[PDB]
Amino acid sequence: PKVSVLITVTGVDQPGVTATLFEVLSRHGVELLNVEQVVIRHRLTLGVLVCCPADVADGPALRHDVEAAIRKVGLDVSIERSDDVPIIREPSTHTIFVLGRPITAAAFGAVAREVAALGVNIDLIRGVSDYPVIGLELRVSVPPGADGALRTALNRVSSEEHVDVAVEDYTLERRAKRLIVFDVDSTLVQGEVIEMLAAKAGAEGQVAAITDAAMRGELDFAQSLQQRVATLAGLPATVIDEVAGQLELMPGARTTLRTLRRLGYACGVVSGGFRRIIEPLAEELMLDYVAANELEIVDGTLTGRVVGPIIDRAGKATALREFAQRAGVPMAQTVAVGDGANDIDMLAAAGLGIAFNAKPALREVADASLSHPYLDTVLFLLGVTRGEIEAADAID
Amino acid sequence: PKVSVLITVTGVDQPGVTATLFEVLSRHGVELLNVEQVVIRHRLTLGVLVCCPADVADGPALRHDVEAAIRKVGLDVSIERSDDVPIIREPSTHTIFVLGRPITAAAFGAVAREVAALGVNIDLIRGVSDYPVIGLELRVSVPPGADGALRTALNRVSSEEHVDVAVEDYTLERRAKRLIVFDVDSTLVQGEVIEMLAAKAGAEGQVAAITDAAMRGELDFAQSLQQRVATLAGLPATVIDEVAGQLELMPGARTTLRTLRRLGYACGVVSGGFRRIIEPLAEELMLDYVAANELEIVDGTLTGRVVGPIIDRAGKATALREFAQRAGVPMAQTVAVGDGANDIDMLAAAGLGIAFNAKPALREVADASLSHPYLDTVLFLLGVTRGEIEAADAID
Ligand SMILES: [Mg+2]
Ligand SMILES: [Mg+2]
Repeated sequence: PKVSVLITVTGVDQPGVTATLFEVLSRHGVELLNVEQVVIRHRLTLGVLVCCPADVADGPALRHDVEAAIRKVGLDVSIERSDDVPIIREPSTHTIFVLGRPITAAAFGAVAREVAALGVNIDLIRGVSDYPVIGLELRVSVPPGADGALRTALNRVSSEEHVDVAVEDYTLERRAKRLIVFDVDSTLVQGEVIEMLAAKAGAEGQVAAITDAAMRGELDFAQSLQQRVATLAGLPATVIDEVAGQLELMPGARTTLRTLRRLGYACGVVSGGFRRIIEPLAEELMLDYVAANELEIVDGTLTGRVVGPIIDRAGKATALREFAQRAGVPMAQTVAVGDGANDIDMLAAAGLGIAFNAKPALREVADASLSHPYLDTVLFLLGVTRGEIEAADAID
Repeated sequence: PKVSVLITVTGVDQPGVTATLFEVLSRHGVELLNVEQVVIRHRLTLGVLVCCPADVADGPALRHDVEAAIRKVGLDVSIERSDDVPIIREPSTHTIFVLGRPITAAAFGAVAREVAALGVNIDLIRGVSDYPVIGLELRVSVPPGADGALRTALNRVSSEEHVDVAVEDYTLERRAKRLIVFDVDSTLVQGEVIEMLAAKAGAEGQVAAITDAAMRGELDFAQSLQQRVATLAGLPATVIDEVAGQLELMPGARTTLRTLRRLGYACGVVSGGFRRIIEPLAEELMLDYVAANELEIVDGTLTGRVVGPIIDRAGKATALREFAQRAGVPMAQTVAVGDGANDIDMLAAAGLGIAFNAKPALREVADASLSHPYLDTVLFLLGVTRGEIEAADAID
């Protein structure tokens, strides 16, 4: 080891190639500086960087020994002086997730096009899921200052080509995500509980109308809440237990929460909804934190008011901050998932803010958006694969 | 998309290949099922699995369009019906770390040999460090029930070929490690504080002798502690502050702790040593938990006793369990790092037990061993790379 040599093996993968190459190398005076190997669709690449004595690199003995052993079995091999060559590759700066059902070639092509345009190198591509959505990951190296430009390009691509596209910082700190919060209505839970309550008063129509306006950001949250809850005035509080029982989880929600617990996540919900409905479900799903509003009840009857203070847009963010503090988790390591303008400050406050089948106003400011009715696609954005999830679930 | 096709591109890497391939594919009716791409030492492999109409896969139009575009620029491409082909690869079951200074080809060759013998498939190899030690990772798929056999083979290889070799479960749960404890003397800190104390009494020699015996497991811990501390009887308690100031961290310790905090680890020390020495240093290093013994002091003078109960071998384990409980971390997600037989139950109790420049008795039962005087090599065993550490440190 005075000078360095690079050995590169390619061809149709076969058993024992790796061991054969190094058993051959061991017969010379060779120390390893770096090894890289993968098989993709039965294509092997094995790159080995060694430093051997000056005496050895000058020698066709090493060359012949390697060339003969590799070519004999049917693969190809190259061998060259390195010296100027980098020993270990630098980490990727970002990772890009592409989800779709389907992901067209045109879509992915548009992603690649935008990436290359900004002088972004693609370091790796792999699949992260084949179900319930096709999911692909590109780890990339982005030129400094170009990432803002990159997110913009890819947002345009996402809207035009019908795929979800998320860009995330791939640094150590930023991917040690430890805490997550979900909005409840239309996020963790299907539908709007307040509409289910309003149905019992025969007011479902107007309340659905206002809820939709409020989640689009057209109405101030607090006022929209007071007005909608007013429509409940008179209902017996028994109605809370009924609606609570009719609640169905978002598809994939159980898988999501279960996988997140496996990963050691602190988990919570932040809702402008009602705690008597949310806390039963939260306890059962074994959550770590709840923040919700509260219905005023007099004589076992709903008054049509909520008990202040009212969790509003700023309030959600404040609750995440609070939760993160109780939990000892920096904001950069928090995740928030919501569907409404109700959620904008919570998503913004989060290290990673995820819009889930969301109104435009939320999508507009979210770190990432998800457009299929499967909450587990959240897991793909947290660096988890379908196979990993299924593997862990198989062991029970 | 009625049937599936596999497109595989190989050759010397060039800019815009990825985008070119998909721009070409977009002109046909093609949806993506899976994409995999890497460049190793300028060798590109791009494997793309698509489902195109039955009408299209029968067509030399797609074939010619792809073959022409790829071959024009100098790369090679194959195209074949798949159908029977798996869409996304399953996760690796284990990962193997190889550290050495140097790592000979013979060493690595022996690792590969043992791996292939047990019918273990190598899914990936990469470098994880080039400094202060050469570090390589092999993600592998191990046949069920063969892992015990694998750890044994590789332990033999490790001892015979002069490299550290660790086998770890590569499951979701088992690599979401969230809590770590260090032994202090000869682990986080250089040397044995008790010998530094004994030097002040002119007893360094005998105390060094007993400490060595005790860390090899030849002497019961509690008795070895009482006897050694007895030799301090009479020293003024001022001696505590002096020795404390002479304490030097193990090389790489600051990097280790700093990186672990970036990763959101709960961090602590469990020592049979003395809290008046350890707690000052622990506070400064901003640790989350300390367990230590305590020197008995009368009239500002050491009595030569310790204040019971005495943290012993079982005691260390008990402290880790306690810490894990305060922290809300399951034992499978805990890490312990020690050098002595003093540490055997703590290492055993830990999800990942790491022996650091350790006596044989500790190495014998450890999940993994490390033989170079660099504490940061712990980070490599936790799935961190040198480049990642340097990257995060560069941003300050
Ligand atoms: Mg909502
Ligand atoms: Mg020790």
